[PDB]
Amino acid sequence: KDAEAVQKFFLEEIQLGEELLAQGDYEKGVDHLTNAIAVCGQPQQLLQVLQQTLPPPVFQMLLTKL
Amino acid sequence: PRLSRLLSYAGC
Repeated sequence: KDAEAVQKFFLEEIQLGEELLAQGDYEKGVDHLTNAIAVCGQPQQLLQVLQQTLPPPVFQMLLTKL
Repeated sequence: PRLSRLLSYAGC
């Protein structure tokens, strides 16, 4: 109804990224997670969560696609 | 609003 457009974008991109990684579409999934990270700005807590959640090589694709 | 969106973004 008001602001919070960035918050919607953020969660939608995380969720789509997650879904694509699960279908095995790594580049696309990583693309969308990095859209979420880009709108964060203090993404240190987010990046820790992602590191604990993703297989290491998928996480490394993320750090590179930033 | 949507709490889930607010809470999820709180860390940013």
